[PDB]
Formats: sequence, structure tokens, C-alpha cells
Amino acid sequence: LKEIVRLRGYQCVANILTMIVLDQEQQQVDVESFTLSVLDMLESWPNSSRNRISSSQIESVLESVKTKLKKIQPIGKKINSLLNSWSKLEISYKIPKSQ
Amino acid sequence: RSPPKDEDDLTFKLDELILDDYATELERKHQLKKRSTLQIIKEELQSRYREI
Repeated sequence: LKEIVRLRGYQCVANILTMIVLDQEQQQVDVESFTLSVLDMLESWPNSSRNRISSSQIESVLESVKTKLKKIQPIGKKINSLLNSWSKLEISYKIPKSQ
Repeated sequence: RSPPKDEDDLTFKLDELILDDYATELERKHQLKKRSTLQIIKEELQSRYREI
């Protein structure tokens, strides 16, 4: 999972979400099942810093999909819990680098 | 374990650090004057025990 984070798996998962739950080539119930099957490992993976997410900005995609499927309240509540968990992160003090 | 092209070690990345902000934050949090100590650490890391 740390290797996938180094490979920026969140970046790929953003497109995987977008293609299915923003573009609609499938059925809403099956897409809901997909979303419930893809929120779980996002909730489960070890995370220590929003720098990881910042390489993908997948939170924006999560906001877009909770806004689109606002009628499906379990997905919305899970994305609420996920963004609440992710927002607690930081990087303590991190030395700025020259640019 | 895998140094880049024509570089012995990754000590060259230290020159991108902003030591001034680090010294400022050290002085704020811990009341330590360590601005020259960061420079000494950087020079020693780039070349361990130079001939002075």
C-alpha cells in the first residue's frame, strides 16, 4: 500500500471513479455497489499526510461525486467520514525548500 | 544505495533547504539560537571532517 502511495494510486483511483460515477456508461445501482466497494480501502489504507492526497486532489472528485449522488446517503456519509479522517492530517513542521 | 549520475551521495539536496525559516521556527518553539549550527551541520554533512 505504501508502494501504491509512492506510485500515486490515488491519482489512478480518481480517474477510475470519474469514468464510472461521473461519466455514466453503467447502471446507478451497480455504480453505487462499485462506490461502496471502492471507498473501503481508501478508508483503510495507512495515511500520515495530506501531501499524499495533494498529488491527486482526489478529495475534489469525492466532493463532486457526493454532490452528484446526493440521493444515495450511505455514499455521502462514507465520503463525509473519509474527508473528516483525511482533514485531520498535516505534516507537523516541514522545512520549506528553495524554488 | 543507487547514487545518481556523477554524484557520490545525496548531500547536494541540502542546498535546496531554507535554513532561515527552520532557525526561526526553532527559536519560536524551543528558544534556541541555532542559525550557525544548521550551516555547520550542512557543511559537515557535505564533507565529513574537512581540513580547516
